[PDB]
Amino acid sequence: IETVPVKLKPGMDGPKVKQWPLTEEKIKALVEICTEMEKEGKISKIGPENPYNTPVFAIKKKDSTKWRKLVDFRELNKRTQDFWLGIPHPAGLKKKKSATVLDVGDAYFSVPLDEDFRKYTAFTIPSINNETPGIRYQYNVLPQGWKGSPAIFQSSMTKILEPFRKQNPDIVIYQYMDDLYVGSDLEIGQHRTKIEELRQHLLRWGPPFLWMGYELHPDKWTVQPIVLPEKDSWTVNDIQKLVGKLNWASQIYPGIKVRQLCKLLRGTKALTEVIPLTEEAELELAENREILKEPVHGVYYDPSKDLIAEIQKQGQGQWTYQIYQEPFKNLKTGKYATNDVKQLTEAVQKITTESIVIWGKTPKFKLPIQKETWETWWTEYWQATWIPEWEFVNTPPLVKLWYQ
Amino acid sequence: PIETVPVKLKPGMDGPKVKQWPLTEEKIKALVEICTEMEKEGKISKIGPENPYNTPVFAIKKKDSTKWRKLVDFRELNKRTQDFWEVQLGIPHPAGLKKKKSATVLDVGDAYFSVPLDEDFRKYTAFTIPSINNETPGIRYQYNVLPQGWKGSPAIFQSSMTKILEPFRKQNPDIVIYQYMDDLYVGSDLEIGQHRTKIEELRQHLLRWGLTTPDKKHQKEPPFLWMGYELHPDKWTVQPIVLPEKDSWTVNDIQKLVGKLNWASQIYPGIKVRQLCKLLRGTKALTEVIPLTEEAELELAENREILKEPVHGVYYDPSKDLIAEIQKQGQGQWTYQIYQEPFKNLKTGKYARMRGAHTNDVKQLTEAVQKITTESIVIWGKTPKFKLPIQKETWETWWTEYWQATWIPEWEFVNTPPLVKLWYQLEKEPIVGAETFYVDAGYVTNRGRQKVVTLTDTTNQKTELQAIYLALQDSGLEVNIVTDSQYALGIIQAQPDQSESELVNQIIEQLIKKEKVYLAWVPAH
Ligand SMILES: CC(C)=CCOc1cc(NC(=S)c2ccoc2C)ccc1Cl
Repeated sequence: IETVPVKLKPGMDGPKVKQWPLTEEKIKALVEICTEMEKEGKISKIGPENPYNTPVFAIKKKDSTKWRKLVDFRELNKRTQDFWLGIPHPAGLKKKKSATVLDVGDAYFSVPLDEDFRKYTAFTIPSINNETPGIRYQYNVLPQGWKGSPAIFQSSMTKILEPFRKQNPDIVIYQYMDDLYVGSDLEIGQHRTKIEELRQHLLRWGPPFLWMGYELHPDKWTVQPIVLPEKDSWTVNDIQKLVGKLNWASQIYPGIKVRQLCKLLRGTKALTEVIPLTEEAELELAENREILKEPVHGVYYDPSKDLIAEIQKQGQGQWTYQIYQEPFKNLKTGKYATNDVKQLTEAVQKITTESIVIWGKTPKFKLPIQKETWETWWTEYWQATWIPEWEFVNTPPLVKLWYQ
Repeated sequence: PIETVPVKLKPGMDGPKVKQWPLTEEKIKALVEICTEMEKEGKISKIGPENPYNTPVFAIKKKDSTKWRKLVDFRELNKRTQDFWEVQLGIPHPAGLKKKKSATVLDVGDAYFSVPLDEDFRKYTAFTIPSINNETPGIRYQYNVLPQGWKGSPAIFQSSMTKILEPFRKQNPDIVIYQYMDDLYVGSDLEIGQHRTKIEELRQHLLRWGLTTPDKKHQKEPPFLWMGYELHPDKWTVQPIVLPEKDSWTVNDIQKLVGKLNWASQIYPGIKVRQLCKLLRGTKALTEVIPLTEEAELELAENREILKEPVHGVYYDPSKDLIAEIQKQGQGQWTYQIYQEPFKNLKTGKYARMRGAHTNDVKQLTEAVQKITTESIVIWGKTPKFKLPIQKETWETWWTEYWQATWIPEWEFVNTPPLVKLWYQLEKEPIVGAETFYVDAGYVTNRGRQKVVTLTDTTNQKTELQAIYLALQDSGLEVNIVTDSQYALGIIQAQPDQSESELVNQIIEQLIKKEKVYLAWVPAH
């Protein structure tokens, strides 16, 4: 065929990312996988004259006994030239009742990759205990997970989807990297069939389900407003916890007043000493309570800014997240309810999927876990075909107190 | 022969153009002899004045012979040569290997010199042999093979060796080869002769591509001293470790010792360097002599005995499970040993890493578990079953309430004191009929009591902890403490049991003593 010349952002060089240690199981998997991709020429072994490197992982397919090879092309995509016709984000997707995700990465393996770019796709299969060189490869076809691949296949893609799109324009179809987000409002039963049909309508040209194969439901997604304790009697402690949370939240909703509540806190009373609430204080709480019933006004999403996400471990298998771009200016806030890591990763993928669906981009996460732990286990529970960017942090015991 | 690896200089750079230093008529003669032999062997080729490049060359006589050796300085070319994929930067840790009936190391003579160089790159490898008599000008050459001393030689060689070795490896899965620079290590479970036989097939296969190696007569035999180890076909150990009997020790001596002592830890259980390390405090020069403390000589002496008796780690049996066992060797000190057969140690080790100024044993033991896990995946590609001196109840209680996410593989509680526990827990709700202290350096209570102590040399954060300390100090067996310091709060809410700060340890002390403690935060002004 004809390969479309791709270039790195000006002046930039290729990635030389370290490969994180893999378990024999995952290593055995990747070997099996790559050996066949080689026979079929999707990949080729490389020489020492290639200094670049990208991390590969093996993850499980949900409801499939097969392994998926996952290449962390995050640094590569970052150094890859932007693309200059786009298929913008259908705001209509978030509203749809049901949405299913399909892995269409196999499509890319039918398009050749510009011979001069191939070197940058180098990745390595590590060897246990370094007893062997480590199998080195590079791509010849468009690789799954590279930002270029969807772009370069856009044409060939719109083509195969014009018929279903007009023969079924009640369905919204969004593509993001290796994923295809199919949305509708049909009955969950109708949905599954219209879906299956697109599967073969795709098989016709040359898609196992994603996110448990399972369903999604963007209509039922809502913000987790800041809440206050609604209790019988109010003790001194209760009130301090109250004022503290209030004060904190005042920075967002400046309409919150604490004056009357802070007045019940005069004197050095016994923390357990119950305090009946005055009339003024009673109205004050109520007003504050009204103000919090909804997300602060004025917060709009800026396509030119990063989408940030923070997660908090609440306990009992419960987490709290917030997606914003500017401090205190949340675009969204949510909740999520095995082991700590498994949960967290399911949550991350969940929040990412939402970001994609709502804005069409992945968030930059802040996780409450040590790097080595994450690096160690994330691939054991991961199922997405994309990888959000992430960093690690030390959650301040107060912020957690202020959520959920 | 071997497929050439295409090479290029770094973008926007030209080949080396550096003058040949002046040489002795003696050294010129030497080089010419050496270079002619090389040309006769095809390693290099005379070139025309068409080539503007040049890399210096000089003559050296290595330690033992009145014969001459040739050296070419490629510093410049190397600064100009493209980067390559890293040569094996990772190496096999002995405990990772599987034992073999026979092991054999094959030194690969004239490694690089047996591998062609990218035609298009040879031109940059140009050097010159000055002429003895002036009006009669010098010999120009370029390399045809991997130049010893060149940037890509190691990588390109490793690379080639692998392709060469592949076939053989396939026709001989019953054989294991570890490439390492110029040596080639080969193990098998073949009977002695059977093994010594294949060793000879190999050599042939290598010789097939010109690569030469030492004969059975002249080969190096196990144990293999490699990277500070002593490798036997069935067991391993760190090479020999002898401790000095000096009566006068300098910071430097002590540093070397602790360092060697550190090394040993991966195999000699119970080595301790805490007391030695202490000797380095306040030191002013590498040559400063520090006198040993009663406690430091005990340690040295104790270690000396440990090292006297050799120990040997066994190899990895991929058919059996991995068990990791961890013990608290002291505050901040943890020891572990990974074995498959009871006490049949593959490896052992310590852990002192204190992550954060404050911590508790549950947090640290957990981190220990992570370090071990990371280590294992690197060596055996799987995680070991853990034998831990902590009860799930304890673990779960801490886990469940800590803000950070954490996860420990499959572990089994082991009643091997000391057992790790939480020396205390903050009440989840304010305590009734327990006095309430409002601290800000001083406190005020619901019962009228107060103390406004004024500290000196104290930091802003350190003053906060003091108040709390005061409150704790003076209060009864149950206290309610109210602070506005989000710092102190986090510290204590983390429930440390050990700290670098004395102050913090004093409080912890108070905390362990109390019956119930409820700590709460409130906004300042
Ligand atoms: C790292 C190194 C010097 C290895 C050679 O020494 C030995 C290695 C093994 N066992 C293995 S699995 C083996 C044999 C060749 O290469 C490997 C990786 C056993 C005993 C010794 Cl003495």
